[PDB]
Amino acid sequence: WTPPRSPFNLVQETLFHDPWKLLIATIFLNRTSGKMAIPVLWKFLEKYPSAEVARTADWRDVSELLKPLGLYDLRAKTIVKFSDEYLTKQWKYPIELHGIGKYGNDSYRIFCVNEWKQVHPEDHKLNKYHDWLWENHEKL
DNA sequence: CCAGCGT
DNA sequence: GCTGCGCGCTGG
DNA sequence: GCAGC
Ligand SMILES: [Mg+2]
Repeated sequence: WTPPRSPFNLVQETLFHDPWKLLIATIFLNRTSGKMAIPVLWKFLEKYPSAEVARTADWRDVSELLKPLGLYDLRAKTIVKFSDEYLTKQWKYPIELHGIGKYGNDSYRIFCVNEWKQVHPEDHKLNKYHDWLWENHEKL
C-alpha cells in the first residue's frame, strides 16, 4: 500500500513508511498549524529518531524543543508515554495508545494500512484527502 | 494593533 | 457533554 | 486534538 500524493500536501503522505513518525506528526498537529508544527517536527525527529529513543527521554527536555508550538508540557509527556506504549503494549490500532485519538487513528488507517475505504474522518483536511481518494482511486 | 485560529 | 492545555500565525 | 473529568 502506497497512499497517493494529493494536491492538499498532507504531511502523512511523506511519513507513512514509519507509523511512529506519522503518529508523532499527528500529535504535533493537535491544535497547532502545519506551518509551525511541521518545521519543528523535523528538528524533533533529528534529535529523537525513533520510539526507542523518545521513550527514554526526559519530558522536560522535549518540552524545551516544543515551546514555540504551545501545549509543550502536555505534548512532551504525551510523546514519551505514547512512545513507551507503541513499543511495549500489544495493540492493533494506535487509538489504543495514550495520546492518539480518532484523528491519529484515522490517519494511520488511511496512510499506514490499506483501510482507507472504511475510514470516515471528522478532521477537515483528512476528509478532503479521503473524498479526493474516492473521487480519484480508479484513475489511480 | 489584536480577537480568533490551527490536519 | 465540557475544560485545560498554549504558542505564534493570521489578517482585518 | 486529546485525555481527563
Ligand atoms: Mg488513545
